Amino acid sequence: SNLIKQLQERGLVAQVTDEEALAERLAQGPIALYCGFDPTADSLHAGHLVPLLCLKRFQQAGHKPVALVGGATGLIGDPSFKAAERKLNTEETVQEWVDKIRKQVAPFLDFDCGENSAIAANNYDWFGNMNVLTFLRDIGKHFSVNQMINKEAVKQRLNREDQGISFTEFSYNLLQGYDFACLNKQYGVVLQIGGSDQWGNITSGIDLTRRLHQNQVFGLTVPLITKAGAVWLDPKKTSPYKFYQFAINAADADVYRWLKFGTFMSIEEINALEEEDKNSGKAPRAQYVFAEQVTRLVHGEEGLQAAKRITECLFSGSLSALSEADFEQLAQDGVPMVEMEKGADLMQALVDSELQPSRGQARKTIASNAITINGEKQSDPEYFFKEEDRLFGRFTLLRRGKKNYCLICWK
Ligand SMILES: N[C@@H](Cc1ccc(O)cc1)C(=O)O
Repeated sequence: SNLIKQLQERGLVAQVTDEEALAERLAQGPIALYCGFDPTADSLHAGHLVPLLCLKRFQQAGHKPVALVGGATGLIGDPSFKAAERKLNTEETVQEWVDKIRKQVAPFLDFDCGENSAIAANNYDWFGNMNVLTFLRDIGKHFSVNQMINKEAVKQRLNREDQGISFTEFSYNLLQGYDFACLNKQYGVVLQIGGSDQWGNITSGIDLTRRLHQNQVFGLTVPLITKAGAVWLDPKKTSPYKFYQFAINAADADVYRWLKFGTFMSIEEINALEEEDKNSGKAPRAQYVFAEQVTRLVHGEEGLQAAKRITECLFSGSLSALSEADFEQLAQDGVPMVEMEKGADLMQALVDSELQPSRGQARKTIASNAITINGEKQSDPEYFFKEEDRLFGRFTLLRRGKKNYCLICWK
């Protein structure tokens, strides 16, 4: 059980500072480590899973994860590797996002396992009331503009005026540096993990911790899954169905690394899967394993089963199993959707959903037996929907041909 050796085996270590010294330190016993997540939206996306779960593997190994939420950094904006200057967000909108993100972080870590039990942190606790002169004096002298401009993230923003960077976003690096120090002092954190794009910010904090506290602390970055639309963790931004679908459609190139980064599946099992797939008459079920594991992680069993149930209905044509909550996911993102007043005929439903272009055309297509209503074929061009077709009084699913869906949301 050399944690760093395993993480490397999983393809999880993008880079790491002073590796041998870190391996020894962990092997000596539990440490505290952190990773921080900024409130730049009301939810995390599938990308953040990598560092997040990585803290869970650290906690499974006896270590103590701190999950920092950027109450303060969210008011500022990480320019790291972004070509465009972010608009600032509202102080009231940011706190909204903070509590939300704190909340969705929490289920992935054990807050009640004794000593290595997890801790939520918010860097607003230290920046929220810090005087500007105090900041400039105690933290800002230890930073050199030269060294700052030369860091890889902000380097491209600085050549010359394709885009610029505000002094605000430039400041950002210092705040993440001080977070590290402040957490080293407060909780004895000695490792920070983060995505590969965060190296610079991590290293400034290592360096600053030397100068402030005379401790040695480590850096470790995990690789990105560049999915920022993004695949949101929030079921209301991205439905478990859609989430499951993203997963089950991971390319072959990616699926094995995503198995590694995104799931607690055994390294043994992940290899066995790969070696099987390559042999097995081109029978690749890794996506399917991938999908089920991560959906279950993120959305629980009930989310998994829903997404599978919704997947199975759109494949089969039979809607018998759908619940109302299942139509809501279809409505939110699962299939195209149209709102309609009750009393419209089929012909019209087909026009208003874009399945047919004219009433006259709809008529001929209905008559060629091309249209199903809730799975059951309907070929009477003059058909009016009846209450039975308004499932849960609200929902009707059209299909044209074998795979063109549109969901009718009745008002
Ligand atoms: N800079 C990180 C978030 C973060 C904020 C504060 C920290 O101390 C650490 C990390 C990001 O934008 O992804």
